Amino acid sequence: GPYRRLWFTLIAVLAVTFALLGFYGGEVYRQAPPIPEEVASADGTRLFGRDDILDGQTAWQSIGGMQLGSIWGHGAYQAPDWTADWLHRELMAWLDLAARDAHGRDYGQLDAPAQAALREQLKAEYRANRADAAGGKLTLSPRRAQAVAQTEAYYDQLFSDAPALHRSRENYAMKENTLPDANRRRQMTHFFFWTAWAAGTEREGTSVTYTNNWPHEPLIGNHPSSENVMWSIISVVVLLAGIGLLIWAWAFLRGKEEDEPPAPARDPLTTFALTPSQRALGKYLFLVVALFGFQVLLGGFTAHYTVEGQKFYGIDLSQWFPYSLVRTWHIQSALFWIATGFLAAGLFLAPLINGGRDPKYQKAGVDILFWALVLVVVGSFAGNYLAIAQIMPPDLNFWLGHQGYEYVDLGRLWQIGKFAGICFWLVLMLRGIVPALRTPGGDKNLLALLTASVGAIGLFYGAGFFYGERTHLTVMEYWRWWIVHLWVEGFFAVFATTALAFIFSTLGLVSRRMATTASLASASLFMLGGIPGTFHHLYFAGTTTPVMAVGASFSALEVVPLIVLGHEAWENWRLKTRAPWMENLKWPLMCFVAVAFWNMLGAGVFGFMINPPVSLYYIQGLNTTPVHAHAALFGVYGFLALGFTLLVLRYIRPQYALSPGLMKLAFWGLNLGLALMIFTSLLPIGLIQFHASVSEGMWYARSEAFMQQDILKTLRWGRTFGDVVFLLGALAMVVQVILGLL
Ligand code: HEM
Ligand code: HEM
Ligand SMILES: [Ca+2]
Repeated sequence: GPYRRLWFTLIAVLAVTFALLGFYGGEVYRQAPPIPEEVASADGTRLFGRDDILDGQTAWQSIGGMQLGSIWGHGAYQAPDWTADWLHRELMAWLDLAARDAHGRDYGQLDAPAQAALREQLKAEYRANRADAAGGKLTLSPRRAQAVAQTEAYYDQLFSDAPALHRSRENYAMKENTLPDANRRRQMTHFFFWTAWAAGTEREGTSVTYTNNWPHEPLIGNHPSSENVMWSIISVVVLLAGIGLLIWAWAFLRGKEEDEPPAPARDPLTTFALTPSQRALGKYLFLVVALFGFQVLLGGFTAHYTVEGQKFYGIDLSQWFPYSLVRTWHIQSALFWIATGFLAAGLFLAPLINGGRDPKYQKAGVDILFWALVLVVVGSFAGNYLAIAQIMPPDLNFWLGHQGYEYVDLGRLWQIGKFAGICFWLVLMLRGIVPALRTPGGDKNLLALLTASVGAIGLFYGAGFFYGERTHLTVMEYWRWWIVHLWVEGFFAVFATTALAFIFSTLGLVSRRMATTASLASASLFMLGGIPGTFHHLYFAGTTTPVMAVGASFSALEVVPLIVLGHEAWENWRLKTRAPWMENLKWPLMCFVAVAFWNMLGAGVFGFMINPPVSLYYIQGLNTTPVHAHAALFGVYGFLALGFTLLVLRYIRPQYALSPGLMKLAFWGLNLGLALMIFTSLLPIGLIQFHASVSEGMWYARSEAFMQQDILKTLRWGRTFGDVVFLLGALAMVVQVILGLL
């Protein structure tokens, strides 16, 4: 900063947060539920081992991973989640094989005090089944061994083209094989047994399991405990005492000197000239909206994989395009186009903060970065296509294929290329910011914090390394939930708040210090408080008690920093028409209105409805997390990047008219279509399934016996009537930007 002090203080935030990453990966490591060495059966024969568990984990990553269904509730929703259908089916196989050698009959054919005496023998056996003090053994009973090997045949038939199971495979939306080799089936069933055994086993000393008795399961007695509701109400106190103290600290710092700055009659951005490196951004804005159209079309294709079969009113080509591939594409291209629009907006604003001046050979660097981004997208999608089609031996699929985890499934070579592209954009950022801190001035307060936050976003992406493939599941989900604790909570939030502060300072609708306070707030809440909200999702996958104590109180802390609005766009907008050129910026602003609207709809109401764990116990893995994702991601950041897209369209084609009249439809159709496919189809399905999962159980909500009750069948067939409206709105937005590019 003054003597390269502030720029050098960047390493200290990285070091503190990386010590916090190291110390919590250290506790998760070995604080995890253990993979035992070998499955010791009681008769005297051995079973499979950690090599088979690791290779079945790799085979499960090869077939889609969390894009078929889910393990422990995090993932996909149109297939039964492996941890609960296996648990319920293993339980029903055990009751059949326990009624066999005692009565010879079925389960439900017996009376209820007999079912209760077998369930109390079940809780005499399942609440104590461990190793030799993490000694690697099982001591598995032969009755449980015959039950696991009997329910093993079901999943050997679910992926081996069984002709009697077309009533289940496409009804669960898979391709006819999904895994052609037989040892791979034998290892994927061993992996499923381990994940549903680590649920069905109490923790050492305590009476709680390793995943805190994850499904609602009365037949094993999985009722959520006392400290669950205690820490839930503690989290509610933390949420309420966070919002109020932030409003109190905002109100007791809004006491300005009433400066009242006058708005100039022109726009200080358009008064300066245009570099060719600015004029070379039409290709970026084409790639942004091209990937957006690709993403909505793919989304309509997974919509038809949800309602109907794999043939699409003809003959099926889904043998080359399964459900996991189109969901990976929908998920990765969504994150990619949302990130590239903001990356383009940042590289737009970066020379203009520098008085328009540019570094040496800038347009060529912008072009190499552009072709690098298109190359990484196409290679990642080709790797996903080659990996799901089993055109890859199980050795480079982790490196050069679909990795298998939501939002991180890109291959490690393509992840290295994406990290290198983000560092090259970092280079173009420091080449635009440096020249503006080397000048003698007094604006060193906000800009050093902005440098540390941009350095943090990317230099915490060194955490996309430091995990291999052959790792434990929960350690990975600590790291998978570390990614999305910054991939949306970081430079979508913090970058779009500071870019919003730059826009509202240039329009003069902020006091140019509340922007600083907000930026300072949205900076510090994520650089100092960015670690521990991961523990609101890891509490259901391997906590101990001080981990649960930190993760309930210290993970509700991410709710509060969002909205500077309410203090603009109701009074300042009331003071509108001061400047004539605002009629060109009516629509970019409208997006900034809608940004506020789904922030009181996505996270403002449905984010704390689903946050505390006794709420989260019955819903994690149901159709209320996509309710949160769909409303939250396009509802906030899907409008932030198209408002900036629209805004840099009006700043690179100023002579080209923005052609309104259709853009009102493209805006006021997109939001309403998103609200129609969110409030009318997905949320009622989630509440009826939620009522059935608290009534009957978690296994029941994902079964095909329940999802084909012809009410929620017609309600997801009626999902389509808002989706076509959203596609029409997106189509009109796309044609508007293409006609603007001329
Ligand atoms: C309007 C066209 C769209 C369609 C047809 C569509 C389709 C879908 C469907 C069906 C799901 C849930 C799948 C399931 O229940 O298993 C889903 C989830 C999701 N969609 Fe979309 N989508 C669309 C638009 C968008 C947009 C604009 C974004 C953001 C850029 C987006 C990002 C997501 C995300 C992040 C999820 C969460 C998936 C998960 O975590 O399981 N989608 N989409
Ligand atoms: C505004 C920025 C945010 C966005 C864009 C966002 C988006 C998402 C998405 C897409 C998911 C689904 C992850 C998955 O695929 O499994 C998710 C998970 C979740 N979010 Fe957020 N979120 C945000 C902030 C928040 C806030 C502020 C809260 C609560 C205060 C919250 C609570 C949750 C919870 C409890 C889950 C778990 C759902 C699951 O496991 O599927 N999020 N978020
Ligand atoms: Ca998911």
